[PDB]
Parts: sequence; C-alpha cells; structure tokens
Amino acid sequence: SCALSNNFARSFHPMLRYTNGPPPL
Amino acid sequence: SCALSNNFARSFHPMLRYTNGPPPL
Amino acid sequence: SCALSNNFARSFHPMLRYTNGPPPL
Amino acid sequence: GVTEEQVHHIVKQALQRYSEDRIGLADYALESGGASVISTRCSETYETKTALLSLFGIPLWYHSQSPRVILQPDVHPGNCWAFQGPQGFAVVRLSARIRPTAVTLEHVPKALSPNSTISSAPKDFAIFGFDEDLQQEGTLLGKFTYDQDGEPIQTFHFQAPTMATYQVVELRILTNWGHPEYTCIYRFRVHGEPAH
Amino acid sequence: GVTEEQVHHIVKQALQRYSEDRIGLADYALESGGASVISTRCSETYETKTALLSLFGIPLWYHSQSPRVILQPDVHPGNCWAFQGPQGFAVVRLSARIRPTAVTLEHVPKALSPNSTISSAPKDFAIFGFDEDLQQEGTLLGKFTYDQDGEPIQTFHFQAPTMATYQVVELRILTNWGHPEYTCIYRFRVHGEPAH
Amino acid sequence: GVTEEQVHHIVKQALQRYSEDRIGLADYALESGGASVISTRCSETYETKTALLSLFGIPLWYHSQSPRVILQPDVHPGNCWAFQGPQGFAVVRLSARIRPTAVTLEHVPKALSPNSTISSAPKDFAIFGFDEDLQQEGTLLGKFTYDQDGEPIQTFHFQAPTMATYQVVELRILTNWGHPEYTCIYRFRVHGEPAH
Ligand SMILES: [K+]
Ligand SMILES: [K+]
Ligand SMILES: [K+]
Repeated sequence: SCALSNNFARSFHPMLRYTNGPPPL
Repeated sequence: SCALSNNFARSFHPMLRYTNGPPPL
Repeated sequence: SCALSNNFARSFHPMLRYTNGPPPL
Repeated sequence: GVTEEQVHHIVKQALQRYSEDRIGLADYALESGGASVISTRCSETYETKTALLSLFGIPLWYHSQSPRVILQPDVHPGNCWAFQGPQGFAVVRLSARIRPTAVTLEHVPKALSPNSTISSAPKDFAIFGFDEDLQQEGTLLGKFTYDQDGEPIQTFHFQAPTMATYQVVELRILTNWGHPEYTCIYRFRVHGEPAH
Repeated sequence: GVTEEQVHHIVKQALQRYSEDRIGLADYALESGGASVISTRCSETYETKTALLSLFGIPLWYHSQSPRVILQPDVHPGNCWAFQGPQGFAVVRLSARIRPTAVTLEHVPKALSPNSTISSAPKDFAIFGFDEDLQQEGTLLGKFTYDQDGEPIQTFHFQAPTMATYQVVELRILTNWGHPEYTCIYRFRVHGEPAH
Repeated sequence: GVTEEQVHHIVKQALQRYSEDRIGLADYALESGGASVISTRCSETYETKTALLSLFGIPLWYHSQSPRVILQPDVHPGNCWAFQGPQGFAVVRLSARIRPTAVTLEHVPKALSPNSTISSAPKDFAIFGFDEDLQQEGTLLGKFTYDQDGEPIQTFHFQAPTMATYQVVELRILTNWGHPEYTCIYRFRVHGEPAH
C-alpha cells in the first residue's frame, strides 16, 4: 500500500530515468 | 510617475512572487 | 569536407551566438 | 613551528579537497553522473501554493521543488525537497551497481537559516538496499541520525557493511528536528565500491 | 610560532565561512529562500539584441538578464541585471519581515573583467524601507558607496539603524563607476533580525 | 616560524584566488561573458539514448549534453560534451578579439570518477586561430597534452605566442586517455590580452 505507491510518478514534476546505462562522463 | 512605473511588470521576463508565505526550507 | 561540416548546426541543441557585440557585464 | 611553505601546502590540499565535492568521495547517487529518484512511495510533497510564476500579471504556474533536487548539488536555502510529516521516502537507482559503504546527507547551515535553527532537517533515518526491483523486501544497510548541531554536511559510514552490491537504495526519513509541517531534504549522496 | 594543528583549524574555519555564502549571514533577499523583485520602477533594461538563440539556423529568441538575477547566487561575468544609465531601482519583497541591519552588494572581480576594470559597477547607492505597500514614502535606511578598488563582495552595516521592521526594501543605484551605457548589478543581499 | 596573522593572510589570498574562477585569469571563452561554440565540424555527438525525461509515465525526450557546455562553469561529473572517437573539434567565437596567451582545460577529478580513472579525458590537443571567418586556414597556436595524473584544471601557456590577435579559435582533440567509445570535454577556457 505504501510500498505500492509512487506519488512522484503521478505529479507535474518531470521524471528522469537512465534507461540505457550511464551517460558519458 | 517614476514611483508609479514598473517596467519589470510589462516585460517578457517571467515574474516570481511569494503569494502564500515562504517556501519550505 | 570535415572543415565544411557543422553537426552542431544540424541538431536539437539550441545554438547561441552573439550577433551584436558583448552582453552587458 | 611551521614554515610558510608548509602552510601553502596545507592550504593547497584543503582547497583541493574542498573542490572535490567537499568530501572527496565519488557520489553514486549524483543525478548528472547517471542516478535518479525512481519513487517516493507515499511521500506527500508539501505543497504551499506560494511560488507563483507570471507574465504581464497573468498567473501562469506555481513552482515547487521536485524530489529530484535531493540528487542535485545546488543547496542554497530552499533548494530542498519538502515532504509533509517527519516520515518520507526516496528510492534512488544509483548510477552503477556498487557495494555501498557510506552515505552523506546535508542540510542548509544554521547560519543561513532564519532564527538560526533548522527544525525542518531530517533527524533519524535509515538506508535500505534492493538486490533487484524496488518491490521485494529491502535489506537494511544502516540507521543513523543527522545531527542538527554538527557540520551541515555529514558522512555516515556503515558499521560492518556486508559484501552485497546494489543499484537501488532507499533513503527513509523517520523523524525530523521538530518542524510541525514538513521535512526538508537538501542533498543525499551514496558512496561505495564498484564491481571489480 | 603556530603548530600544524592550529593551521588546520584556521583553514577549517575559513573554509566553513567560505561555504556559508562567503560571509556567514543569512540573506533575506535570496530568491530561493522566498524573496523577489516586485518592481523596477522606471528602470530601463539595457537591451542589446545580441544573445540570439536559434535552431537549424532559425532565429528564435534574444536572451537577456532578468532583474531577478540580482537575487540569484550565480555571479559569473555577464550574469548581472543591466539597466541604461547610472540611475536604477529594484524593489524587493524580503522573505520574512525583519529589522534590516546590513546589505551586501557584489560585482564581478577585476581579475575576471576585460581590461581588468569594472566601470559598469554601481558606485553610490541607497537603501529604502517600505513599512507596508511600495507606494507610500520610503524611509531611508542608508546611503553607501560600492568601492571599485575593494573586495568584489562588500558588506555595509547601517550606522544607527532604527528598530523599525520591513518586508519591502528598495535598492536605488545613483551613480556608477563611469560606464557610458549601463550599470551591471551582480547580486544584492539583505541581512537583519527577524521578529522575536 | 609563521605568526597566526600571516596564516590568516595566506588563507585569505588563497580563497580570493579560489573565488576568482580558481586560477585568476579572465576567460574569453566563457559563454555568459559573450563567447559561443559556433561549429563542431564533423564531431559526432556520442548519443546513448539513456537520459529519458517523462511525465505520468509518458516518454517525452532524451536529454544529452550540448557542445555549449564546454563554455559553462558547472563541471560536476557528466556535465561534459561527449563526442565519438578520440578526434573532435570545437570552434569558439571569443567574447572579444584578443591576442591569445594561454588556454585552460579541465576534467572531473579522479576522486569523483568511478574506479578513480578518467580514460574519457582528452589527451593530446591543439589550438588554432582564425584571423576572420572559420573557413580560411587555421593558424596553429599550440599543441599540448592534458595530463591525466595532474590537477583536474590545467593551464597551458603558449611558448613564443605571436602578436597576432583572434576572435575565433578552435580546440582540436587528437587523442584521449584510452576510453573506447568517447571523449568527454568538461570545460575549455581561453586567456589573453585585449586590443590596447
Ligand atoms: K539540492
Ligand atoms: K546574479
Ligand atoms: K561544463
């Protein structure tokens, strides 16, 4: 119920995720 | 005339105002 | 061929150029 | 008795340490380095409807701080993720799978805070590791307390960390330092040893 | 004769002061902390039509610095609000109502400026307090001069400040240091004592 | 034997140098000061399709670093322009026409990089001046090597620079420090003497 939630996922704050490995650095 | 002006108010620079107290900090 | 290229010019990265002298500083 | 030359060297070393993200430890939770906040569970952002963006007097947008900011280096006053209550969560996918050895948490210093107090700072908190997804049962890596009378930046070494490696960790805030409406998190970092 | 250990401590203290927004004083005019520029009166932004943003060669937008930047910490060269003339105004709603005791003004250092001069820097200026709205008659809190040969960051304590408190203050720039087209303001800070 | 007072002064001077963009030299290639990247020739950005921006789960946009970032002061890990291969180019229109005397190049420090290595750092590189347009034949101003075992910030004085002045310069990267897919450039600066 808590563990199942993700309020970040339901907001107007764009989410960032690294889908394909690290960026260059 | 000077005191009555607010050029900032008439520009393409978005204005920020704290309408409801301080942000969290 | 290399010298004639400008990949920056053909991208989705906005380019910035100072067309009319330095900004104020 | 120290020579001028030794003073120079001591200063040089301290500034080089200062310039290395203050504490000289790579941060596997730094967003620009490849880490992100993937969930906040049921953390309720504390929204005040106060920071209003406008043009020609037209109300456009209320700005508030994203959870993402806890993995961002700018920590000027107000540049913190605020949640309602003293109980909050942030799940972070690290930028590389590592064995975690320490985390760091900072807050704005008292000198820059109004009344010189920081009751919105986290107090007790814990770190959990997730061996794969974020839905399986977390493994506790450590429990710690952020000290309101210590330095603004505080590092926390795990005692007897295991050899397990993780790419998903969760910061859980349990209590704060007394603030009645919210808890502010400025920056959270995670340090450790990559696959070798 | 100083010991190695004393040197360390002196260095530690200086770096902690450095890290506390350089001068160790809370800034009630810092935007992220809850302050904003609410008016510039008749200040005329000095627009050059020079910084052009474009895509695939298409002219999109001319960038210029907002008045807001004077309450923003980034002070790299060019990151200043420029107005035409040596006479300019900025009215700031502080983040809390305080009794003001000092303000701070900074400019880019000479070493980072071209020709090593800073004639676009403000010179004489004054601070006014507004007990409520910004239309009533300002009360002068102090007159000061920013010194072009001093440190880039300069703090200015009011002599004999009253006990009056304010949430609206105005920075008025009277003269500059000789620049014929504009005046650059890098950052303005306001310090003082909150309602106790 | 040094006095407490001398220590203070030495510390004061080192922090003032630290605060002057670390090295105390004006940077004619700093974007906010009026400089820009005008071309990258045939440099191929190394795109990974990894940093995905989204809202309500909707994929929106893949973020990647613009060439512009090499003229931007933020140099946290990952805040670098990455190109494919160890051969890359960036042409910069300086903010003023100068006689160039030195350039500076930096990279993220080893301590903040994973495995504590920086094989994506540039190694050998050269600087060319263009007397007018960028299509005429460049004049070589210097060849240098960025040292992976030196300080993260390294300054490179031209030996016997001519008296010629330029407003367009090109940074050419020839090799890197071993990384097989790309080369990261954190920040490039250009120093010199303006028309007098
Ligand atoms: K932050
Ligand atoms: K500024
Ligand atoms: K950079």
